[PDB]
Amino acid sequence: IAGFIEGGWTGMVDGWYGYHHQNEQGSGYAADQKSTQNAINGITNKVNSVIEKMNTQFTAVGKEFNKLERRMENLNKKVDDGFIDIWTYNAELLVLLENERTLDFHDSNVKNLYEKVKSQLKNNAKEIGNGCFEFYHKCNDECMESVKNGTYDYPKYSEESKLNREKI
Amino acid sequence: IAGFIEGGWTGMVDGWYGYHHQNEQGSGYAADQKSTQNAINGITNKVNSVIEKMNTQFTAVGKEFNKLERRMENLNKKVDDGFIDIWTYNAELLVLLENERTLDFHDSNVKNLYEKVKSQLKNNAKEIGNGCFEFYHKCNDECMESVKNGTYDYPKYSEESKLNREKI
Amino acid sequence: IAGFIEGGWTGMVDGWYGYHHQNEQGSGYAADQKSTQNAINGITNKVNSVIEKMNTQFTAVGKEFNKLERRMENLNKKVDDGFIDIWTYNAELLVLLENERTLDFHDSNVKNLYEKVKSQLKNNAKEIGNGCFEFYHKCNDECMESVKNGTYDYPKYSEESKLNREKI
Amino acid sequence: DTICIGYHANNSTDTVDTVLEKNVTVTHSVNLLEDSHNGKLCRLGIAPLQLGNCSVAGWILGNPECELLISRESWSYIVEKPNPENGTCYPGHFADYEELREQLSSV
Amino acid sequence: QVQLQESGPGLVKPSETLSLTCAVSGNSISSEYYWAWIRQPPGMPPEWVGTIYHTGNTYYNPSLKSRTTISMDTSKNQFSLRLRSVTAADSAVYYCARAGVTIFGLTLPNYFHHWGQGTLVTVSS
Amino acid sequence: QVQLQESGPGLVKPSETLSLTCAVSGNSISSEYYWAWIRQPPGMPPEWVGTIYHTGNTYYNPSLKSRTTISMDTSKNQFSLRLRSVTAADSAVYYCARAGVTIFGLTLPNYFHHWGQGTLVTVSS
Amino acid sequence: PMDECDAKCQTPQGAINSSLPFQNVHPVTIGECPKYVRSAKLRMVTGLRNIPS
Amino acid sequence: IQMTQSPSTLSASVGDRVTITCRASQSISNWMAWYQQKPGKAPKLLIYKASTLESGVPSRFSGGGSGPEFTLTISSLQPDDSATYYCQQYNSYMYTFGQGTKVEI
Amino acid sequence: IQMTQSPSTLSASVGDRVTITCRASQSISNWMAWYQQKPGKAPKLLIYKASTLESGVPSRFSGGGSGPEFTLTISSLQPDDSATYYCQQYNSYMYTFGQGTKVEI
Amino acid sequence: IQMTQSPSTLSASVGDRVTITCRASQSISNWMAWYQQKPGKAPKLLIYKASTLESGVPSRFSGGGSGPEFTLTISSLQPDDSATYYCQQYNSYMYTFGQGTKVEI
Ligand SMILES: *[C@@H]1O[C@H](CO)[C@@H](O)[C@H](O)[C@H]1NC(C)=O
Ligand SMILES: *[C@@H]1O[C@H](CO)[C@@H](O)[C@H](O)[C@H]1NC(C)=O
Ligand SMILES: *[C@@H]1O[C@H](CO)[C@@H](O)[C@H](O)[C@H]1NC(C)=O
Repeated sequence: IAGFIEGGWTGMVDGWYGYHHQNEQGSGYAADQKSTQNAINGITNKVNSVIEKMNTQFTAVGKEFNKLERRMENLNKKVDDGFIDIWTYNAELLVLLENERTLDFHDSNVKNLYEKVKSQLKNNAKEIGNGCFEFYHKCNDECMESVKNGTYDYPKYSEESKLNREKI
Repeated sequence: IAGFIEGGWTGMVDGWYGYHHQNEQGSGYAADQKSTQNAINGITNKVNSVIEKMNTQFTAVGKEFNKLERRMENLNKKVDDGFIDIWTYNAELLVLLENERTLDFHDSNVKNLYEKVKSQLKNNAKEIGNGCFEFYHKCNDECMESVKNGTYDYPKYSEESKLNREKI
Repeated sequence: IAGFIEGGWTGMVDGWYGYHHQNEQGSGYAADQKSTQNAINGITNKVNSVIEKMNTQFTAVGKEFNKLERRMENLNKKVDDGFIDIWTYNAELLVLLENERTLDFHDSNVKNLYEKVKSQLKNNAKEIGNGCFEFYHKCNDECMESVKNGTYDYPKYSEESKLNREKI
Repeated sequence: DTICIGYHANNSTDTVDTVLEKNVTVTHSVNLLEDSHNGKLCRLGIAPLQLGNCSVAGWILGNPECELLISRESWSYIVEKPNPENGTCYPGHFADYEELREQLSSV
Repeated sequence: QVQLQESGPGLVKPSETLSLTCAVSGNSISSEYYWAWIRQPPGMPPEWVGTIYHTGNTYYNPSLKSRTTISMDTSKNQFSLRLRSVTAADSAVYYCARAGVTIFGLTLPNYFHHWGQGTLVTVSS
Repeated sequence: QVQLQESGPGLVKPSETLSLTCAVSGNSISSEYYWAWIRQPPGMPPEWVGTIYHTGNTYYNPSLKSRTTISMDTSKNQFSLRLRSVTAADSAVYYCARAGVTIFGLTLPNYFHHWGQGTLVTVSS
Repeated sequence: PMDECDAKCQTPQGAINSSLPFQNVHPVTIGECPKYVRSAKLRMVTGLRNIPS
Repeated sequence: IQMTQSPSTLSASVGDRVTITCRASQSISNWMAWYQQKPGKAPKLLIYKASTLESGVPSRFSGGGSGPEFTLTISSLQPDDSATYYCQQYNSYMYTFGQGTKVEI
Repeated sequence: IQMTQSPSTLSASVGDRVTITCRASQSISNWMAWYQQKPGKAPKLLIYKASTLESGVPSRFSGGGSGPEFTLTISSLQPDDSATYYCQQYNSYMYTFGQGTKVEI
Repeated sequence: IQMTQSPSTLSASVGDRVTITCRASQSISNWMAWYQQKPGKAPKLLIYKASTLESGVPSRFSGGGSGPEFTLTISSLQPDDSATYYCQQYNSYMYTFGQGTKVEI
């Protein structure tokens, strides 16, 4: 993505998509393992489908004609040049379109992770805008691990976050 | 979809996308008719464009050569094998990409229906997470039919839902 | 788009996407310049990639055969018809798919602009549904220019909009 | 306390071309085009026929100065010098020579 | 195929209004493009004064916005500039130009593609 | 092309700290991969103890996190384990391994691809 | 020079590892070879956008 | 996270097609790893990502499965296969090993 | 919005490959325009959209760059190139011109 | 939902190209159905989905239109076409029939 999350991370080396928590116990660059392995499986399937679908038989594309058979030579040249033109155009267009699709795929993965986190933190956190969420309660390492895991219990912190939200 | 709505429905046989209301009068698996016929029209157009764009002339792809014309035979074999390779690669890649596009199309239809329902129920209902909305008022069959229709009047139930929302 | 923003604008001649503000000082059809130039660059790249990737060599696709070389004539006819079939099918399918992609691209641009405006106006404005936002404060020409520019300061109008929000 | 959503960035400077943009910096990229060779005539299932200084016309006719390489059994293809100096020692025309070269290219 | 011609008084007394008129031939100024006034002081860079759209929409330079007014004649091809409260700093060459380029059916006001001739306005007595 | 060698005392008295050191050759341990300690009690399955990243990030086994500490030497290729409060249950074979596999330019810590040799630590007096 | 190496395709300058679908080494090949194209590079992106701070 | 590997013990003659099954408590990964530890030596990874073969590993070893269940299969057994086989999974920041499966001729 | 053009003054012989650099305060456009004004005459647009050549303009003029920095390049200079060159940008509803660059043989 | 079918009565000689127009109050479907009821008998569906021909129906019947307006066209009329033609639409959970049109030779 390059929209509401305008900066990539260099200190997160585990996975493609992940988290970053600031806490009274310390900061860190965690990774979201499920999304990055799903993306890796998808990209592996994409590359293998692009490469392995090309099954070719044994052929020799070179022919020799004498000086009284130039219609044959030009027909063979037309066949070869037409095949080269078709393959070149198709390969270039395919690569361009698939690069666009792959970048959109990564965009969708990042956005889906963002909405997945946002759904759990209904109003116990506030969006800041860069891609970040500031809690109204004290999210310790257990709470942060729950948020990254997907089992964040809203009712446990609901009133503690509500009083902070209404304070300001 | 397989994200925030993780389960399909077997008891809804009318359309591809639809609703399910729990009420004091009874439950049921309604269908959203406009979206499912729009999807059916789209898929019909897609399949007909894939199939009917192939216009072929009368041809015989078999030739016979004697034992002194093997350059001709190998040129014809090269033509046939190149055409088969091009068509096989293009057909397989096209089928894969269009299957991805169709699944994304159905995903977009479901999500668009979800946001369409969410916009009408501004804060008269609360999202539960599975794909569902719990009202703060009593939505009878008339109200449910209005919600499925698209003419849900927010101000009519606004204060009745507001007092319930602020109660808890 | 044709969903929650169901009507196009004829009075905005500057760009493809833009704004329309109603104010005590006057109405107008402004344009979002960054989005429309990004879209123009994208469409220019798309058209130039579709057109300019076709590099063709000097060829003459016409041959002449006598009445004792009809196998050669039918082989040449098969080559020509196969090339025409491949190019016709590929061109028609490509045009259809890229038209779908371009319309989705414009839809995504409009939706991204909508969410970009919505993020700045957290709760200082309320969504109306047609695609519009009604402020809880007095947004003069300076404020409107800030909203369109991207530097809308929420805390400046936060309490003035909050009292209006809680009034109704 | 905050938790932020982000994505991976590294120190690579690989560039790729999409359909809406050119020269995009990417984290990784795979080459679908093979642009290199090992410079050696490998085996295509079997070993190719190696004629050296001779041509097909001189080999099949039994050139007197080509008697060394007449022991090879079945092969996969023929390797010939770009301009074989030792072909038909006696000048003449080889009828259907390009057809014979196609017949004998793999036995 | 577009020809623009300016006309106005070359001498203007201080603290009095300043009227210029540009007439266009080969084009309709209430139909398609945008029409702008650009001034240039002696030995300085050009300065955009204002622009009027074919829809009657006017956008002025913020520094000159208070005392400028660009009007159109929907009878014959003419657009006029009325710069009020003129001081010695207004003595400059004035140009009328056509802004707008059409790409993908969209006309963008980015640049001035055709210019007038330039009338020199001197503020003296 | 990566060689790991462990070194430490084979006999450790109870209730005293326990220091081991793994030295690496053919690779730089402050640059690329992750480096872990794995222990195996006699007649039991292997147990992961901890891991240190090439960026200096340490992740420990939750059961042994309180008494464990993994350090790195950014001068020569060495990483050390300091397991405190050692009882008789700590008598086991200890291994140093390299975790990390590179696919699509991304290094994942999933598995241990190269192992050390294994030093047996006996807790007896 | 002829070597005892094994290959699937063969270009008059040297064999090709036929693991990729396309090649631009030479038009005239022999054996099951990738498809010749007139492109200088065909990079397919597998990672995401590189935007370091 | 709990990892269960079956059968605990196994005896099979040379040439038998053997299969070991590993089950994971949580299916957040489609991936599992297989190690072969001979007595007195360190483990040696054979399969990773639940299907990929490590370099230098004989081809008869193979892996399959997904979700909650994965399988390691040896087609043509050899006399040097007598060892303990372990299934391992890295889930979030924890590596969990499964109990071994002894193999005897 | 502030626009800086360098060098302010410049002399070069015929055939020199000359280059003028323009920098914009805000990079909300990838586009810039180049005008060539000769003394006593109105400006004449040469480059627009930061790369596009105006009709009737000699091919030796070229434009490049993006973001914050753009460049105008003349390959084979001519004796009629003595003029003042301006860089201009339209951002929101404002046209900003950069200070000129005089060119002399 | 209100459905209006026009014209109510029709007389036409054999071979005439006749056209019947049906209009729906709400355009939530692009689909309409056509029935041909002969006296004393049950209706027989001819067109569904506003364009599709039912099996066993002669090809001369055709349907077209969308949104609010749909048309049924008979190209080569036959003496057995004397019947009442109905346009029907299913919108949400309701089937609405339009008033018939009588066709006479
Ligand atoms: C983490 O998620 C897993 C997968 O569903 C779940 O079984 C487990 O209870 C969660 N544990 C913690 C500590 O969050
Ligand atoms: C249902 O929607 C239709 C279509 O716009 C509208 O005309 C009608 O009034 C609505 N009726 C009910 C009962 O909701
Ligand atoms: C408009 O946005 C630009 C671009 O970032 C910024 O530099 C500037 O301060 C903003 N100005 C106004 C008046 O909104």
